Amino acid sequence: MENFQKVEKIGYGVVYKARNKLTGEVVALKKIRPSTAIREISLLKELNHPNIVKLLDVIHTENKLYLVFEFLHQDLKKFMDASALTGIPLPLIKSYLFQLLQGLAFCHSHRVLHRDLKPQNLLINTEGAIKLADFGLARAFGVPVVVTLWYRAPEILLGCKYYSTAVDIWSLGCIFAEMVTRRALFPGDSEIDQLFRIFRTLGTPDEVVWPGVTSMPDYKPSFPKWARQDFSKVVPPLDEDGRSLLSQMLHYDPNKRISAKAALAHPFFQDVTKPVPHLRL
Ligand SMILES: O=C(O)c1cc(C(F)(F)F)ccc1N[C@@H]1CCc2[nH]c3ccccc3c2C1
Ligand SMILES: O=C(O)c1cc(C(F)(F)F)ccc1N[C@@H]1CCc2[nH]c3ccccc3c2C1
Repeated sequence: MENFQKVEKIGYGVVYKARNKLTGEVVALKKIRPSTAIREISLLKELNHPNIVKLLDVIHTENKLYLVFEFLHQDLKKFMDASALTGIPLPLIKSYLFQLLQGLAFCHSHRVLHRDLKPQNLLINTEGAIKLADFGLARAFGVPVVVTLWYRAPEILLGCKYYSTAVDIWSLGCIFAEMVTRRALFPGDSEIDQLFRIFRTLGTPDEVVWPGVTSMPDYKPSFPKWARQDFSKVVPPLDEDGRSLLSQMLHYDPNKRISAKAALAHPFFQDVTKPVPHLRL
């Protein structure tokens, strides 16, 4: 809108870096393309957690929904790329994982799922903080509106109609692995290639490890049966505390997969700290 100056595209819709003409505040403006939707979204303006981006305004006008967010200068994807020749230091990996779990524990405690966690638009600042952003909430609310599948939980790929909070733990597990190894864990190019990449690493799931998998909507008895690989190939040289946590985040059965609250108690975080990243802006 004419309410904002210096509108600069930076990435459901387009996201711009903008300056509020009145206040001089620099913000992130998402342009998308419902009474319940407006009220549900607006409830989130009043919720507050250090590891979730602040939602400042909601605006339904024209055929458009604008969401105005606090502005952070970089995301985890850019930082991962910048750090690819050296790797992110393990204390900083650990701090970011811990903070992202704190943010998820909070939104799951309010019965909200992110649904589209990925390194992109996980927002970071110079103070060491990381924040959940770019939620996949339009569909879950009454909002009428190429896809990266690398972080999608297997129950989503198998057509489950009712996601649980466990889908976000899966995605975060994939991000954790990618921070450690500097390569995407499951880089699929289609829904079935995504599924089969998971199966080739973690083994084709069956009723022993995932009760009910063979009744999922898109499950096919014709799926190839791959044996589970050596887990020590997956995230070398991560230590056994880290590998243990990761394996619990990547359990096939959503009922067995670790919760955010329980993950925070895992021994991996006993020595957690909050280091300062080296950011070039
Ligand atoms: O800051 C926010 O709130 C924000 C919100 C969302 C969403 F709306 F999707 F939630 C998406 C991205 C957001 N920020 C960008 C993160 C990554 C990045 N890289 C840059 C490189 C040059 C200049 C600016 C940038 C930015 C800013
Ligand atoms: O991130 C987006 O793009 C986004 C999009 C939509 C829409 F439905 F409109 F598409 C709605 C919300 C969105 N994000 C919120 C940012 C602030 C915040 N605080 C919370 C506190 C507890 C639980 C969840 C939250 C959220 C999520």
